Amino acid sequence: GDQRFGDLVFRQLAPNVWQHTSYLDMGAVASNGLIVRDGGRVLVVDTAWTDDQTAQILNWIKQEINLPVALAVVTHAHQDKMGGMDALHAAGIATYANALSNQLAPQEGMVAAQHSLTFAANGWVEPATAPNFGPLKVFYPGPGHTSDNITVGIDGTDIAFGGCLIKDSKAKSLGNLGDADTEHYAASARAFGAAFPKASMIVMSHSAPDSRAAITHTARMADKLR
Ligand SMILES: [Au+]
Ligand SMILES: [Au+]
Ligand SMILES: [Au+]
Repeated sequence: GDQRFGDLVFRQLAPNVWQHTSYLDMGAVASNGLIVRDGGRVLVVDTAWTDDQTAQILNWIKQEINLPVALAVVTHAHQDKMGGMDALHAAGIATYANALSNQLAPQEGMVAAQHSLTFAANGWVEPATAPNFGPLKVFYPGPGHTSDNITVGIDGTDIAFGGCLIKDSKAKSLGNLGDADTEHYAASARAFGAAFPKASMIVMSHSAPDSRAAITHTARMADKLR
């Protein structure tokens, strides 16, 4: 079910949803994002690690979907999620991130997105800051992998994207905690689960999609950090 296109891998998850995967030698580390077809347009969640890889995402979209990319949202200011911002801006694609991601971007070595999302006290995106997001339902679960990490449900499907906050249920660790909030991580993981309570396919940055057990297993590992 995987399609190789250049050095990237694309996998269809639902009629209008694909997972994009790019690799960086750190051996090679995979990072996943999403592509969503919404009527006559395409929406992207996360860049690839690099500008060149992100340009290949746009090329794959042109070939396999052939609809314009209306916007991209990136889920925190680290290289695996935001390293390819320049390719999006070069193509004239409107980009969105948590306001905090944009504020942190220079210190993290990332190019800021063009637009900033803000959030209610319950974590839901303020809709005026998510214009024409279509099926993308953005939720800020609280600090976890980073203080700025956001998550995205795909309305009309069984899919929710946890980004780097959620690890699969076979994970032995919580990955890179160098920028993490170890106090609040567990509650943030549980908040993601409660925000998308009917999602059955959990997509994440560094594992293949998993069931909801990924959320609970992650939260229970994060319980041990306190
Ligand atoms: Au990260
Ligand atoms: Au950092
Ligand atoms: Au990551």
